[PDB]
Amino acid sequence: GKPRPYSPRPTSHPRPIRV
Amino acid sequence: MRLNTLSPAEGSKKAGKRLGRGIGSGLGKTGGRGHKGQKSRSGGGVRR
Amino acid sequence: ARVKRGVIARARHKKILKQAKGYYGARSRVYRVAFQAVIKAGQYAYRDRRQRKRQFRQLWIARINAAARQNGISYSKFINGLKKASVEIDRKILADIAVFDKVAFTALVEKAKAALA
Amino acid sequence: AVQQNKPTRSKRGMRRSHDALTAVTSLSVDKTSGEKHLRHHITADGYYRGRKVIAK
Amino acid sequence: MKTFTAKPETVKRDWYVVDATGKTLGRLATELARRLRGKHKAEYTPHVDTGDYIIVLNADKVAVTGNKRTDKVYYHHTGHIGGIKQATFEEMIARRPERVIEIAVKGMLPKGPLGRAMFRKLKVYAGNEHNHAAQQPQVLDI
Amino acid sequence: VTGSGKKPWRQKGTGRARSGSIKSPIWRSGGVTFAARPQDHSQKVNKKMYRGALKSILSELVRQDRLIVVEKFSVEAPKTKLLAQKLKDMALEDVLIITGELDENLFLAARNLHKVDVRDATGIDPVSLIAFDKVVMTADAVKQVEEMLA
Amino acid sequence: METIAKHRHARSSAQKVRLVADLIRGKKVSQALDILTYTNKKAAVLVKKVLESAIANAEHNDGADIDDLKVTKIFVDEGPSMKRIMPRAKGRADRILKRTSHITVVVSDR
Amino acid sequence: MYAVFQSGGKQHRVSEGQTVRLEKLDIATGETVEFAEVLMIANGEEVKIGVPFVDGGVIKAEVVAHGRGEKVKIVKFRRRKHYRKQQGHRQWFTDVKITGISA
RNA sequence: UGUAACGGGGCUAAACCAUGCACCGAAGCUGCGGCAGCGACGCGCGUUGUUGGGUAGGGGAGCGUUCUGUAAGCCUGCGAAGGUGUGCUGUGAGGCAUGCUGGAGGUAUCAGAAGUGCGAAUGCUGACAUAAGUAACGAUAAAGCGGGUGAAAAGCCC
RNA sequence: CCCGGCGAGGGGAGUGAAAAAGAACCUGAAACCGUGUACGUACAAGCAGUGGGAGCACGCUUAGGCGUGUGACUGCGUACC
Ligand SMILES: *[C@H]1O[C@H](CO)[C@H](O)[C@H](O)[C@H]1NC(C)=O
Ligand SMILES: [Mg+2]
Ligand SMILES: [Mg+2]
Ligand SMILES: [Mg+2]
Ligand SMILES: [Mg+2]
Ligand SMILES: [Mg+2]
Ligand SMILES: [Mg+2]
Ligand SMILES: [Mg+2]
Ligand SMILES: [Mg+2]
Ligand SMILES: [Mg+2]
Ligand SMILES: [Mg+2]
Ligand SMILES: [Mg+2]
Ligand SMILES: [Mg+2]
Ligand SMILES: [Mg+2]
Ligand SMILES: [Mg+2]
Ligand SMILES: [Mg+2]
Ligand SMILES: [Mg+2]
Ligand SMILES: [Mg+2]
Ligand SMILES: [Mg+2]
Ligand SMILES: [Mg+2]
Ligand SMILES: [Mg+2]
Ligand SMILES: [Mg+2]
Ligand SMILES: [Mg+2]
Ligand SMILES: [Mg+2]
Ligand SMILES: [Mg+2]
Ligand SMILES: [Mg+2]
Ligand SMILES: [Mg+2]
Ligand SMILES: [Mg+2]
Ligand SMILES: [Mg+2]
Ligand SMILES: [Mg+2]
Ligand SMILES: [Mg+2]
Ligand SMILES: [Mg+2]
Ligand SMILES: [Mg+2]
Ligand SMILES: [Mg+2]
Ligand SMILES: [Mg+2]
Ligand SMILES: [Mg+2]
Ligand SMILES: [Mg+2]
Ligand SMILES: [Mg+2]
Ligand SMILES: [Mg+2]
Ligand SMILES: [Mg+2]
Ligand SMILES: [Mg+2]
Ligand SMILES: [Mg+2]
Ligand SMILES: [Mg+2]
Repeated sequence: GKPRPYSPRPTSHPRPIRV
Repeated sequence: MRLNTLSPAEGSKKAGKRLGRGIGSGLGKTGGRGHKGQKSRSGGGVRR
Repeated sequence: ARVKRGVIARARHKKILKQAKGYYGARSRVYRVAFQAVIKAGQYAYRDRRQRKRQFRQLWIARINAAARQNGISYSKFINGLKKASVEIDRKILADIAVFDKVAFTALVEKAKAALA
Repeated sequence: AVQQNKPTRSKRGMRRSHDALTAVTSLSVDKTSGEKHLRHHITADGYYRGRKVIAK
Repeated sequence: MKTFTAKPETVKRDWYVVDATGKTLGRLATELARRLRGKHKAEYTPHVDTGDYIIVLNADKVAVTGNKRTDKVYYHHTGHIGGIKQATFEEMIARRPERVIEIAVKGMLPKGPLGRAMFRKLKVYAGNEHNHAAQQPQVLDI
Repeated sequence: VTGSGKKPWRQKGTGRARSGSIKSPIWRSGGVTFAARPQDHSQKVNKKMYRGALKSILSELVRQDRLIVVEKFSVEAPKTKLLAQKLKDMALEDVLIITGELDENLFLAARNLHKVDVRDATGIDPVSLIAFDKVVMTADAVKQVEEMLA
Repeated sequence: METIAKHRHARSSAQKVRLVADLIRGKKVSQALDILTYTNKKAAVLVKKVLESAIANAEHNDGADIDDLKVTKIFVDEGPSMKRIMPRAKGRADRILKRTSHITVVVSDR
Repeated sequence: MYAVFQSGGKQHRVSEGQTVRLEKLDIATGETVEFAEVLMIANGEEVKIGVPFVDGGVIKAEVVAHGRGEKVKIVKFRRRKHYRKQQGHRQWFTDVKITGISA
């Protein structure tokens, strides 16, 4: 089995923006 | 004539389709619905 | 009428695991990996019942070529000779006699030359 | 960085081929008491090279 | 009955000495490669080394046709980036004359363990003398 | 299934298979995909197809010599020992008795004998005319069955 | 004639104890004790107490000497793991396994 | 001494006393079979090469056993095409015992 | 990035053109044995012709599982189910026998009914791997020694 | 009763039809982890099999082939959904 997932937590880096 | 010597008439009791029970059965995976589109979906199909 | 799958599922997995004995790592222990290995073993087996007939004829011809050249004739001409002499002894037997009875093979080669000359 | 494929029990074994402990080559025997001891170390009762150096 | 297979503990390996003097390189190499594998014996088995030991004498006097003496180029890469080295046939004959027969034969032998084992039975020499009198090598005209 | 309609975790970002209900049939403790309801398993049997079936069965019982015909079949008092004795005299153990008037004494006397059953001509069923080895019908019973089948 | 001593549910991973268990496999009990006495491992203490128990069992129960005995079979099986929660950064939890071992030592004259 | 004869669309090199496994013959177990088409007969030094059937060449054999060979699993598999087929095969054999070889 | 524009070796033919005869070469064709579909033809059984790559998909026929009747029967402590080996057997799903384990259930046949078959769904729950004996042991205010207690003391007590 | 810290744990003894029913207890599958034995493996390149196949070990019911395990070497061969 798998534990209940966590709510969002702080992220170290911004996702790169490709545009 | 006993309760374990009574057979139905030949062809009177045809075995119903069972979809999605393996390759061998011939109704495996897609279950005779084909690939994608409205008609492959649960409750899928246009009105009369 | 609820049906538990345990006994039947166990029997099926064991049957595949039994056919996967001798295979490396997960291929002899892990059903998912073993199943793929037994199917592929089957595919190869079916393919190699045909290749076996090719490989053995290839081996027989190589040996006949060798034992014919020792007697002073090529394979190509030797078989042509035998067919003109109306000799129907097949390559499996020719190859067998080339190894085990070199006197009898020399006799076949002599009949080959006679049919050509 | 992390594995793309689960390393085998075989590969695990091979990495641990250098993990084996080395047993003490041999124990020295004091000349007076007669006790076995680590070479260049005092005995359990407190002897070193036949001399009583520490009391108990 | 099952087809005969040679056994690598009951096979007859014979010693032959060949003079390469004026012999075309490739046309010699094919015969060597044919007699190292075992393709000339009725007992031939692709998975067994049934071939003969061949001593090749006078490898420095091997012949090539056309302008191959100056123009044939042997390339090897050292493994270091930019490490593509080349020697002409004449440079190979001047420096390491044994390698020209060995390279030519190695390329005509099966690739893999058995092929490498077959090559081990080829004893190439530059001069007219070998050290294998003990093995009583028979003369083989190729 | 008892539980909330709360979406277990957010649709996207967690890295887990999207979940909508803790009651999903895919889940342990979840619903049964096609949960059974109470059913009526009863079938329609055409009157003529029922009567034609009994006629076929009763006709087989004659040819297999499983139907025994007697003028009268009763016992003295409601005692199982009396009927048991009468059945080891008439030479049958497993038997279905059809009688004109459902005599209370004969009914009570065959109640604790599991291989023996006692009914009236109107109370015959197709399964009981096949299940039992022998069928012992009174003269009156045959004159009630005929008139009921025709 | 074989005598068995076990330390079941021993607090140590089977990996760590096995290092020490490979030092005395097939040795004489006297030659095994010394080795364990000067092996600087927690597992050396655990396994020494099982070997000493094995010897005691072989002297009291299965009437034998302390001179002829050898460590004939030694093996360490993975015992039940105790599950503990370790708090990591950003309110995330890891599941620590405190691994236990079953330490078996067999001694015999043969 | 050995002879070469064609049976069951194959050829067999055989000597007196040998048991030979052939493709099924419609013959009873114990009854003898006369292979009349012998391709070669070799008596050490003297060798009789036939063109294509030896004059007076005959191999007398005794039918010692009919049977089914080792089970072979025929597996057919078309990856990604939802197609799999499996079939078992056991090929009939007749063990003959070569009683005499006459030319 | 490295020969890198014959697959390679090598080739002055082992190249090219013409001519000829050999041979090799496929799951094609033939031979031998076996199975199945369909149509002829005689009486379910023979002979004969022909066919049998296959996704979506249509048609046909089966295997096994749990439950109901048959069954107050039949098998079973002289060992049931389940587990685990082995041998045999069928075209397949499968079947049968039996050693060991197990210690009380099982169930023929012919019918009847389905929660009836799992490798995938970033499926669900539990268990267990991997990385790995790796990272880390939470403020760089800091310890040292003697004695004590104890199975054991860097950490406890003095 | 014995080893151990007046431990944990275990070995005897005894109970029981059974303790490999010892309470972490009916059965006790699989992944996973070990110990022992046989064979292979330190000049060798890739879906790890398959066709061919030597050698070695073991067991037999011709003293002989056959059965089992292993698989040097070699042809072919880029998982599944
Ligand atoms: C982490 O990513 C989130 C989006 O998921 C935000 O962009 C946030 O600002 C990011 N933080 C950093 C430090 O880049
Ligand atoms: Mg899961
Ligand atoms: Mg289809
Ligand atoms: Mg789809
Ligand atoms: Mg589409
Ligand atoms: Mg569609
Ligand atoms: Mg919907
Ligand atoms: Mg149930
Ligand atoms: Mg296994
Ligand atoms: Mg990837
Ligand atoms: Mg290490
Ligand atoms: Mg190749
Ligand atoms: Mg529920
Ligand atoms: Mg009505
Ligand atoms: Mg917090
Ligand atoms: Mg360049
Ligand atoms: Mg041809
Ligand atoms: Mg072919
Ligand atoms: Mg064909
Ligand atoms: Mg076809
Ligand atoms: Mg088809
Ligand atoms: Mg049950
Ligand atoms: Mg039943
Ligand atoms: Mg289901
Ligand atoms: Mg599963
Ligand atoms: Mg699937
Ligand atoms: Mg983990
Ligand atoms: Mg690391
Ligand atoms: Mg580090
Ligand atoms: Mg660190
Ligand atoms: Mg701290
Ligand atoms: Mg101190
Ligand atoms: Mg302590
Ligand atoms: Mg401190
Ligand atoms: Mg202080
Ligand atoms: Mg105790
Ligand atoms: Mg019980
Ligand atoms: Mg238990
Ligand atoms: Mg297990
Ligand atoms: Mg080596
Ligand atoms: Mg090398
Ligand atoms: Mg490698
Ligand atoms: Mg390949």
